[PDB]
Parts: sequence; structure tokens; C-alpha cells
Amino acid sequence: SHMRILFLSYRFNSLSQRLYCELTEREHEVSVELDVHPDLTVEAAELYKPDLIIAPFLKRKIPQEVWKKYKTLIIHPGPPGDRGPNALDWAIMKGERIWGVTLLEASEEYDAGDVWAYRTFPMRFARKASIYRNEVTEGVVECVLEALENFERGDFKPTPQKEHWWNPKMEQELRRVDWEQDDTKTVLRKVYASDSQPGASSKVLGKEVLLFNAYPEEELKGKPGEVLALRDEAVCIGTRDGAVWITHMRERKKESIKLPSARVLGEFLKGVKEDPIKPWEKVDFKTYREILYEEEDGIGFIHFNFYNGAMSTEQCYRLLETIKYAKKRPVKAIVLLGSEDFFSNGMNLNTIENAESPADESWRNINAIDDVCEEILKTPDKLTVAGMQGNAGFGGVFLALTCDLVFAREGVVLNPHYKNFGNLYGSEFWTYTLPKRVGWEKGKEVMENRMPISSKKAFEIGLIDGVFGKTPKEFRQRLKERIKNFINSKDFYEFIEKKKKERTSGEWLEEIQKCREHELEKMKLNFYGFDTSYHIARYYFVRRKPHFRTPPYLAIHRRLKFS
Repeated sequence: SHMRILFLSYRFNSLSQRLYCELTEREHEVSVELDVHPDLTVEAAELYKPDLIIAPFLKRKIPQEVWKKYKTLIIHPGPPGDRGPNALDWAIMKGERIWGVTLLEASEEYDAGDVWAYRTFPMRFARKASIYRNEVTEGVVECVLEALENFERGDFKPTPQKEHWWNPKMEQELRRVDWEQDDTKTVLRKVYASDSQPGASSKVLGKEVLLFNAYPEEELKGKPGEVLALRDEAVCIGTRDGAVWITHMRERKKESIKLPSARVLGEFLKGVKEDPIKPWEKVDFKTYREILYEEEDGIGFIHFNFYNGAMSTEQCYRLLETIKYAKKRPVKAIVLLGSEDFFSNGMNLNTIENAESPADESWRNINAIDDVCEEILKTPDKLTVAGMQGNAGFGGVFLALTCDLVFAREGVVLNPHYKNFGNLYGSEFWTYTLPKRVGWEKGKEVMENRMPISSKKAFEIGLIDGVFGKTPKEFRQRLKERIKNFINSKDFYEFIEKKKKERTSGEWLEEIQKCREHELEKMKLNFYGFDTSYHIARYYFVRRKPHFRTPPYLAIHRRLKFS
């Protein structure tokens, strides 16, 4: 009753990773062929001979010789009959109240195959990636699981399409932000529809950029088109009726790096000064707050909204400062909440690659993230909690594991490994935390494994402490109650006195230092040594270079002993 399934993915992205967990944790075998070349895709199908092919994320036609021979199902992020490559972009730009996803057969005509499954859902006014990672992904899981049952039943007939409409690839003239004709609702709509690819073109300070990650501004006003303010490298720009923050941009030039706005504009920003708001301040108006600290019921909650979960060196220090502020407050627990889209993805490879010496910036970034980790570990008199509302990868996973307790929302996917970025040893105290949670035997096993694992699986194997909630609000609410209940019990004071004993002794303190030394000595080699596979992987990832091979850890069918 177990299927052999082949994924064709342009990139092994968040949706492909979630489907991989859902299918393999039901004891199907999934092999992945990245979309490298049509002849390689033909070979992959003939090698693997799947029962079923699923294309979760595809950027071009599947060769007829594949899908005429192997049942091939295609994910389309629009409701049935919707066709074309930017379904979600158009739904956001048109303001569709209701949207959907459709699982359909490959066909000669684009998006014209018979329908196997579909779901619909109400839209949010939100980033396309947010819709994609939540409503679309959850819709797609449901569709795929349904089609797996249908496939194994045996007499299923898909439903041919009836009405159909075509939306083209959306041109940048459509996305383009005109600061004088566009109110804030319109700017948000265009950036949302273009986030996190391909960005909304615009002219800022007479400079051509792509705009990512917008936020409204009810307070500051100014000339439409002028930079009103700076804040944690985000710029505030006047709109036809208000203002809007733009945290990230990139130069409108091929293979340019997406970066915080201040690092793109550069010396166009002489003179513009900061408008800081410390995360523990309260305001009554909508603005942009990267980090937010809020106290409730004896709990200090640290939200940190780092774009794509990447923590640059400076962002790490802002978080370290907020943690240190929280540890001086009269709270029994401190909770790291990340953002709704990501808990954390470790070091910011984009700021690293953009530095004059990526090696040097990697050294600053990994020491800064370790400093955050070490601050959390050295908290003897408070409960520490990591609350993963969204996915976590690389250092981000292990930042969480420094907390006393780790909880994840349902549907969260973890990537608790580094070697996919060419041989990184990793740090973030993983050599102290992972064996403490799971033992070395089980520990080496998961980090040698290079594939994602669900928060459910992480829970089963003891990597995290619980999974619950379907939405971020529901998760935060149930988390707040679990913590509130604990910090008002005997087990809390027992716990704290035991934790105070451990983390004030010189033994534990030097065991902690020696783990950091060991990890950073290996990380020094990754960064400065003869082997440069980390810097090479970084280059292709950050620059969105296409793949030239599928490595064997993804492609079962490209392995030696493969029979």
C-alpha cells in the first residue's frame, strides 16, 4: 500500500518540503528530480519509474514523453479552470475575495488537464508568500492526500475542465509603484502581490529598484516619493495619502542580491536620520516594528519579524539587546516568537554575500547568533521558551533548541541541518543541545539526514516539546496558556531552583564554552580554509542561479546502488 512517487520541482521549496514530509511520514517513498533539463527529466522518470509524478513547483512544461507515460499531477495555485503562471499574483492584484488551489493532470495545453482535486479558501490581504505558505500549502496537502487515495482505489476518473480563463505572466509595468498616484492600500497590494518574487519595481530617490516587504504607516507623512525616515535599515516612503515602509529592495539588475533597503540605496541616504522605536515601547498607530516586546501574565514575549527568517549580524544584536532587556524584567518566562512566517533561518546569507569579505561577515554573523543563543542558555532564573509559528532552518532550528521548551504550530517544517550549504559544521550550541534532547546516536542520525522533518516528527523523536494550533493566533493563545499554567505551579519553582544550580556552576559554564569553541573552530575552517564549498553554495542560493544537477540525497534515482 506504499507508493513510489517522483517530485519534479524547480527548486526544493517550502511547498515541496512540506509535501515530502506528509508523504514520507505516511511510508511512501518520494524521490526528487530538480528541474534541470528536459532530457534529465525524461531520464529521471525512466530511471525511477514512479507510480505517480507530482510537480509541486514548476516553471516550464514537462516533456510529453514523461507525462504521456507516467501519471503526472501538477499543482496550480488557482481554482479550477484558472490557467497561467501567476495565478496568485493576479488574485492579489485583482483583490479576489475567494481563491483556491487545483491539482490537475499534465496536458499539452498549459494548465488544461483534467482536475483531480481542488480546495478553495478566503483570501487575506497579505504577502503572496504568506498566502502560498499557509492557505495554498494546506490546500495542496489536502488535494495530494486525496489524490493518493483516489490513485490506489483504481477506478478514479478526473473531471475535465469546463469554463477556463487565462491570466498572463504579469509584467513589471503592472507591479510598478507610482508614489504619486498610489495610495498606501495600492502600494501594499502591489508589493504583496510581488513578495517574495519578483518584487515590485519602482523608482526610489531617482533610483530603479525592486520593492519587498511593505508595511503601512499611519503617523509619518511627507512628499509622495520622498524617504521620510530610516529604521533598522527599512525606509519609509510617502504615498499619495500616507506613508509606507519598505524593509528590503534589490537593484533592478540581473543576479543582484535582495538586501535591506539601506544597503541598496547606500549614499542616496546621506542625511536621512533614524526614527528608532525600542521594542518595549508602546504606540497607538500602525508603523514598522521589526522586534516587539510585550508582557502578559508574567510572560515576556519577544516577537522578531526578520524578513525570510534570515538574521543578519545587526539583527542578532537587536534581538540580543531585547533579550537582555527581558531578563531584567519581572517576568517568570521569556518567549521567543519569531514571526508568523518564520521562526528563524539562521544567518543572513544575503548580507553575508554582499559584504566586502563574505568570510568576515560570516564570522561576525555566526558569533552574533551564538551570542543570542548563549544569552538564552545563561538564564538561570527564568523559563525560556521558543514558539515556532513558522518554519525553521539551519541555525534557526538550533536557536530554538537553546530554549528550555520548544513548541511548534501544526504544519511547521524544520530543516535541522547545515550540510545542504556545502559542509557547514554549524554552531548555535547544537553540540550541547541536540544530544541533551535526543542523544548522540539519534542526534547524528537526524543531522546526517539532509531532508526536512515535520514538527510532528520532531515531537515524536523528542526534538521539540509539543505541536498544536492551526493558525498563528491559535498557536500563540494555546502557548500562552500552557506557559501561564506552568509558571503558577510547584513544578516551576522546583525547576528554577534546579536550573539555578546547574547554570551557575563552573562545570556547566565551561562545558558551554567548550561547545562554542569546538563549533567555532570548525566553522572557522568552513569560512577561511581550503574547502570553499560553503561560499560557492551561498553564491548560487543568494543569486537565484539555476540548478545544474540534482544531488543524490534528493534524487534516489541518481544513486549508485539504485535498483
